[PDB]
This record gives sequence, C-alpha cells and structure tokens, in this order.
Amino acid sequence: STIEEQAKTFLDKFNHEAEDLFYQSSLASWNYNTNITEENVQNMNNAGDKWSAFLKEQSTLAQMYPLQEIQNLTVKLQLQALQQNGSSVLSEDKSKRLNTILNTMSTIYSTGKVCNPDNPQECLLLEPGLNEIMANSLDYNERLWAWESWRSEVGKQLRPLYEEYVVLKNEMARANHYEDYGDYWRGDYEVNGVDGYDYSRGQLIEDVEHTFEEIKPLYEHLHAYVRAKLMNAYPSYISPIGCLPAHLLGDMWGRFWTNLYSLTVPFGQKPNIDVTDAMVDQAWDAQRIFKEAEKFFVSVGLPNMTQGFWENSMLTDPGNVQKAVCHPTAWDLGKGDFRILMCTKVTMDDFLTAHHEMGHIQYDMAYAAQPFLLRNGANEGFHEAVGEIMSLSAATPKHLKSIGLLSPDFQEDNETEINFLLKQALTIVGTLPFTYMLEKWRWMVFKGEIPKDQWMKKWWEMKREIVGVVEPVPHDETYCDPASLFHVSNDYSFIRYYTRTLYQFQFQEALCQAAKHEGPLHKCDISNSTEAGQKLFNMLRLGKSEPWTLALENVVGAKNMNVRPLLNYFEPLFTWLKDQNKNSFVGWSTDWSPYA
Amino acid sequence: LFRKSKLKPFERDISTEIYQAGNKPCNGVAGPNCYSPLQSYGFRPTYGV
Ligand SMILES: *[C@@H]1O[C@H](CO)[C@@H](O[C@@H]2O[C@H](CO)[C@@H](O[C@@H]3O[C@H](CO[C@H]4O[C@H](CO)[C@@H](O)[C@H](O)[C@@H]4O)[C@@H](O)[C@H](O[C@H]4O[C@H](CO)[C@@H](O)[C@H](O)[C@@H]4O)[C@@H]3O)[C@H](O)[C@H]2NC(C)=O)[C@H](O)[C@H]1NC(C)=O
Ligand SMILES: *[C@@H]1O[C@H](CO)[C@@H](O[C@@H]2O[C@H](CO)[C@@H](O[C@@H]3O[C@H](CO)[C@@H](O)[C@H](O)[C@@H]3O)[C@H](O)[C@H]2NC(C)=O)[C@H](O)[C@H]1NC(C)=O
Ligand SMILES: *[C@@H]1O[C@H](CO)[C@@H](O[C@@H]2O[C@H](CO)[C@@H](O)[C@H](O)[C@H]2NC(C)=O)[C@H](O)[C@H]1NC(C)=O
Ligand SMILES: *[C@@H]1O[C@H](CO)[C@@H](O)[C@H](O)[C@H]1NC(C)=O
Ligand SMILES: *[C@@H]1O[C@H](CO)[C@@H](O)[C@H](O)[C@H]1NC(C)=O
Ligand SMILES: *[C@@H]1O[C@H](CO)[C@@H](O)[C@H](O)[C@H]1NC(C)=O
Repeated sequence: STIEEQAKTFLDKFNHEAEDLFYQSSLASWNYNTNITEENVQNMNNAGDKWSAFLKEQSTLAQMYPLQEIQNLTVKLQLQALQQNGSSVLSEDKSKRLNTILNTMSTIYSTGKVCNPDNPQECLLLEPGLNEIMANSLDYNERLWAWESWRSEVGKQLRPLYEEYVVLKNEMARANHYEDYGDYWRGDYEVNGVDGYDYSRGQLIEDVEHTFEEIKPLYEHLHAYVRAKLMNAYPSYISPIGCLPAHLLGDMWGRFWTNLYSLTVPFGQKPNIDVTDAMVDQAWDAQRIFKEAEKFFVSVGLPNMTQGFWENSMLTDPGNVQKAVCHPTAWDLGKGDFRILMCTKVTMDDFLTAHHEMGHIQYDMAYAAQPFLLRNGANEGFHEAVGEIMSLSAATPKHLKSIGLLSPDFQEDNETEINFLLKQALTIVGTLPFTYMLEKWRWMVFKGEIPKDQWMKKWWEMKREIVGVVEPVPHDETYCDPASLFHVSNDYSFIRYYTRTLYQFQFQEALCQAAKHEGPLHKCDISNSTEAGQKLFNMLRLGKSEPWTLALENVVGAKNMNVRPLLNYFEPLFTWLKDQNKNSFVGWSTDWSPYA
Repeated sequence: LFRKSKLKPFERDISTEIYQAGNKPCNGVAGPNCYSPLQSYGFRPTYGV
C-alpha cells in the first residue's frame, strides 16, 4: 500500500529484536564491570559485535523508504535516527585507519606516564600521583614542572596523529550533507518541521555568545577576588594586573577551582557545615543512605524503586580478589531492569552522590513506555541537568535539619550563606569560561579557518583573552595542549557541559516558584511539595517524542535558554564581592608573561 | 505479530505463511516486506515485573 503503512510495519519489527540484542550487550558490559576477567572482555566483544553488526544491516535496509512521504513526524524521527547513527560512508582502508587512530588515542592516554626529572628509576601514572600533587602540593617548582612535563610527553606525540585525525573526520562530514564535522555536532539541537519551534544549527553559536556576554561581570569580579587572595600564597610570582599562572589552579587543566577553597576561605573562624561525624555517631551504612534518598523521591510523589533494583544493584566494594571500577554510574539494561553501580563510603559527598545518581534512574523509568528509538532525553543537556537539580536541595540546611543529621541548634547569618555560595561558585561559575573556550577553539579548528602552523599560536592568545590565564612556559607547534584533555582525545562533544549548567538553574527556579517558597533562592526545599513533582514528571515522561523547545516551554515557559536565574542565584555573592573589590583592579592584562 | 485481518471471538489460528506487506509478491520467502508471522518471547530470571 502506501509508504506509511510499510514503514510502520518495519518499525514494529525493528523494535522487537532491538530490545533483545540491547539487553544481551548491556548485560555483558555489566558483568565485566563487576567481574574483571578476560572471558568477560570476550563476552563484551562478541555481544558488542552482534549489536554493532545488526545496526549495520538495519541502516542499509532503512534506505528504501524516502523521507519526504512521511507526515506523521513521529515515524520520521525514528527513521532519521536509525539511518544516521549506523551509516558508514568512508572506504574500507580509510575506515580501518580511523579506527586504528582512535584506538591509539585511547591507548596512549591510558598508558601515558611521567615521572621525576633525570631519574628513570621509579615512575608513576597520572591518576595516582599527578592528580594528588596538583590538588595538594603547594610547591611552585613541582607544580610548574609537572604541568610542563606531562604536556611535553603527551601533546608532542599526539600532535601529528591529531592532524591526520581532523582530516579524516572532515571528509566524513563532507561525504554527508553537513558542511563540516563541527556542524555535525551542532545538529543535535536541530529542530525542523514544527512551526513556532524550529531551531537552526547556526543559531546555537549566536545564542552561546550572547549568553556568555551577560555573565562576564560575575566572572571577572570572582577572578579579581581570587587574584587578591592568591597574592598571599605566591606574592612574587603573581602580578596585580596580569593573568594567573596556568599551573596554580589546583588541578591538571584548571577545569575546576574546588581545590582553592581552603586557600580562599572567606571566614575561616566560623565552623563549616559537615555531617560526616553525625553519620558516624548514628552508625549509618550504605543501605540506610539509599533508603533516605529513596524516601526523598517518594515525598514528592514519584514512585520508588522496584524489588529487582534492590536485589541486583551493589553498593559496596567487594574487595579481596573481586575487583571492580568504583566510578558511580546508573545502568539501564532495558526491559524493566534498572541498577546502580558505585562504591559507597560514609561521607557527605557519597550521601549527595546517591541523590544525584538516583535522579538518572527515575528519569530512565519515566520514558519506559516510549518506543526504543525514542528512549532518551530531549537533548544531551536535559539528562545531566535532571540529576543535578536534586543535589542542590539535598545539601540545603533545611533538608538536613528535617532528616535530623544537623542539630536544631544550628543558626544562619552572613557567613554561613556567603561561605556556602562561594564554595558553589568556585565549582559552577569557574568552569563555564573554560568549557566555552575549548568548544569555540575546537569549532574553529574544524572549520579550517586556522592553519596548522598557528594551532598553538591562536590557542594561547585567546586563553589570555577570555579565560584570562597565561601559560607559565612558552610552547611551540610541537606541543598539542588540547590533546592532553580526556574528552578531546576520546572524541566527545564538550558543549553539553555549558548548556547543562544554565538549564539546571531554570528548573530549580521554576520548581521553587511552584512550591510556594519564599526567601533567598539558595535555601529551597521541595520535599513536601507535590505540585512540583507532577509538573516535573510531565516533562520527564515525554522522552524524545517532542522537540526540546516545546519541553522547555512546558516547565518554565520560554523557548530558549536564559541566564537570569543563574545570576539571581548568586546575586547576594555578587554584591559582597563588589564591596570586597573596591581597592582591587578589575580585568587582566594580556601583555604580561611570567617567563620574562 | 502480523495478520491480514482480525479474529472472530473464540477462534484459533495456526497457519504460518510469510506476511507480504509490499506490492510485489515475494513468493513466500524471507526478505524485505516479507516477515515471518510468528515472533518469539524471551524469558530470563533477571527481568522486571
Ligand atoms: C548513537 O550512537 C552513539 C554512539 O555510537 C550513542 O551515543 C552514546 O550515548 C551514550 C548515552 O549518553 C553515551 O554515554 C555517556 O557517556 C558519557 C561520557 O563519559 C565517558 O567517560 C566516563 C569517565 O568520565 C566513563 O565512565 C563513561 O563510560 C564514558 O566513557 C558519560 O559521562 C555519560 O554518563 C552520564 O550519565 C550517567 C547516567 O546515565 C551518570 O551517572 C554519569 O555521571 C554521567 O553524567 C553516558 O554514559 C556515549 O558516550 C555515547 N557515545 C559516544 C561515542 O559519544 C547513542 O546512544 C546512539 N543512539 C541510539 C542508540 O539511539
Ligand atoms: C503516528 O504513528 C503512531 C504510531 O503508529 C500513532 O500512534 C497511535 O495512535 C493511536 C491513536 O491516536 C493509538 O490507538 C490507541 O490504541 C490503544 C491501545 O494501544 C487503544 O486503547 C486506544 O483506544 C487507541 O485506539 C495507537 O496505539 C498508537 N500507536 C502506537 C504504536 O501506540 C499516531 O497516532 C500517529 N500520528 C498521527 C497524527 O496519527
Ligand atoms: C515533609 O513532611 C515530613 C512529614 O511530617 C516532615 O518530616 C518531619 O519533619 C519535622 C521537622 O520539621 C520533624 O520534627 C518530624 O519528626 C518529621 N516527621 C517524620 C515522620 O519524619 C519533613 O520535614 C517535611 N519536609 C520538609 C522539607 O519540611
Ligand atoms: C566472576 O568470574 C569468575 C570466573 O569465571 C567466576 O568464577 C565467578 O563466579 C564470577 N563472579 C564472581 C562474583 O566472582
Ligand atoms: C515505597 O516503598 C514502600 C516499601 O518500602 C511501598 O510500601 C510504597 O508503596 C512505595 N511508594 C509508592 C508510592 O508506591
Ligand atoms: C549581614 O546581614 C545583616 C542582615 O540583617 C546585614 O544588616 C549586614 O549588613 C550583613 N553584613 C555584611 C557584611 O554583609
């Protein structure tokens, strides 16, 4: 008959086999991650090969249906996803060459190691020692040398391979109808076919630039305050008007500024909020923490976990011969199986992480009724935002007081709020310019406007421009600094970390408004409220069946991302920082160079 | 999973013939627009209710 009926018939078959094959591959992956053995690796390879191969023929078979004869707009989305994400266009020699390069990227990053100067006796890896040194050690020479050493021994090797990598990816996009591999990433937010909700790929760049323009005053004021405080630690090296040295950010790349909290405490005399001792006194175990997290979700109206989750999931490190990765993850094996993989200690961070991970599971259960190809968030940012909005409420003093970990004798005044806001600021506000800088440079390099001989040249020029950080040692084109990043080497989109942060504060402000809350924004709880829960659940169950612009409208009431809720969250900190910056110059100077 | 029409009350059907969906009759062989009518459950102890 017509194409519509034939397409529906084909989809009703694809869904059935896709569910079973996905379960087999996902279960094999879970088995290895909880049981590290060679045969488990083989099981992953076999199951992964079958799933990868099966997608190939289905992608080939889906080509016979032209997409201009579909008007339901729901079948079209499924057909578009199936055709795109399994189609291969490069030649066999080029395809295997790209695969070999990608395998080389992961292998060299995992096996990369640097160690002490002029001493090949003992050497260490990045995760065990390098992270600890840059997070705790305050030695100027050690931090500067280690920062230079890792880049020299990694970026130089990765430079020529990246040059071959950027090429092959371009003809992949060139063979398709996309302009360049940069536009291929920007196609995730593309929306077409709906009047009043269409979003163009090029609109994202303008929207990102406009949003970053408004958040500039907050960042520079924080930068000025950070520079003044760091003057006490390293007076001679730091200039009152120059950019901060790149090796004094508390981490390997300066992505997060959390490690500087102790060195930049606003009021150290006043006690800090901590409940680790309280849990120790009350003898809290892993199950008690998760039950408390589960009760929080019930209090808003969302259903709680099934029996299969409790029996199958593991929350403690097995130890002994049984070795497993302790990276917290939320597994959705499909067909009604949800599990959480993490090693739990009796700490406040693990208590908050339990709430953060449980949010992903609840989101996964929300769209279980949707078809297989539409079981995902509206975009790459919604999934991350949902799991982060709930960690904000869990850390509020009111929730802790209601549970009982915090004594009722606790009081709130100037310092308690200011210290809490500044601690959050060094984690949230600081990473935004770094994420935008990396994405914009990587967009430009894929555009091809920058020649290869100016890759390192332009990289540091804009670092002193936007981020306001100057390198401590000059580098030539031999080094490839961006290749030292984990996400860059492993071919992962990085813009999702900028849209997520601005999304979460839009959600929290809306829910607090629906919860009839009054007072400062940062002190908000939604435990008893149920109107907020049902409003959130309406968007969660949608899945990918609707454009993300419509989903955003159904929660807040706008068709685009906004920066006002984020600024309103940190407004009390903004006024105090303005007072503290009366005698301190605002703005960094790009002319200064630490190496004379 | 695929039948030409509906079933009368209290009726059974056992015939197994390739359900043609495309215009071209594929003479009862597996291929495009020609799917087997009998699908299969899969059952494991780790499923959910
Ligand atoms: C189309 O085809 C592509 C690829 O062929 C598929 O894309 C994948 O989609 C999944 C689902 O999002 C991606 O998985 C995500 O990877 C992120 C990257 O993290 C890496 O690094 C960490 C270490 O830091 C590793 O542990 C991790 O395994 C990755 O190697 C993760 O960060 C994501 O996890 C996030 O969510 C969980 C909850 O689910 C949280 O607990 C986490 O903290 C975190 O916030 C997530 O796992 C995957 O990366 C994509 N592939 C690629 C190559 O990018 C599509 O699924 C497919 N479309 C289909 C099938 O319809
Ligand atoms: C686009 O295609 C989809 C899928 O074919 C269409 O969804 C279908 O919508 C109809 C009614 O709108 C559903 O019928 C309902 O079935 C349930 C039993 O499941 C019955 O109880 C109801 O009374 C009703 O008859 C149908 O199930 C549903 N398809 C699927 C797979 O769930 C959609 O309508 C199409 N778009 C347009 C604009 O027609
Ligand atoms: C949500 O409702 C529960 C049920 O009353 C609240 O739990 C009580 O909290 C008070 C503190 O105000 C305690 O004195 C009670 O002992 C608690 N009762 C129980 C059964 O736990 C909870 O505090 C409410 N949430 C919020 C944020 O107020
Ligand atoms: C892990 O793999 C080994 C090797 O086959 C097996 O004997 C064991 O039962 C598996 N599970 C655990 C929990 O060790
Ligand atoms: C939450 O779990 C309890 C069992 O501990 C169960 O009795 C209750 O029904 C669950 N909540 C909902 C909303 O079903
Ligand atoms: C502390 O808060 C009180 C609120 O009554 C306010 O009057 C005072 O100015 C604040 N102090 C500072 C240093 O912000």
